[PDB]
Amino acid sequence: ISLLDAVDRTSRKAETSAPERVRQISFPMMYFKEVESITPDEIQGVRQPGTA
Amino acid sequence: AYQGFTKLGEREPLNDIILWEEITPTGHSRKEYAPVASTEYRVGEVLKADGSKVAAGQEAQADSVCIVNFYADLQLSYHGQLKVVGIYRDAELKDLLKLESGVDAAAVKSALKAKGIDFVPTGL
Repeated sequence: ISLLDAVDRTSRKAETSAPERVRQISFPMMYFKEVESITPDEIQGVRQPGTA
Repeated sequence: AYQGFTKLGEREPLNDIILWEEITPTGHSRKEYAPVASTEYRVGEVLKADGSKVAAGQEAQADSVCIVNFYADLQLSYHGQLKVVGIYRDAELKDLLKLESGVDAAAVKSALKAKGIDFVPTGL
């Protein structure tokens, strides 16, 4: 928006306003992956901490 | 008085000279000037490009005809507006032109005719 400029009455001149402005955008997003594995060699023979 | 007579003044002409004009919303035949200093404007006088009147010899300029009564000393106008405006494009007007002195009318009218201004014969 802007302020109107004064014009004289007899010379019937006027003012106009600029139109709107519309654009477009897009968004990419991140992907996360996590892998873990359980193998019996990490369970066999191993001792539970805090237990005799 | 001490001369036996006092005149309070002829009334300045009104803006009745316009008969037909383009009625575009922002004004097609109306052009806006800026007063030259100490210059008195009345409706019906032919104006040059730089707001000045057409003198003898320079009939070819003839940019427009005034349609307001501007008063020079107080810098205001017939209707209280800071600018002087004239008809400069295609329109039909009564031939109640005010021409300075020496300015023939045939050359002035021909210059105005090339710009689209037509003069309806008027009569009294």
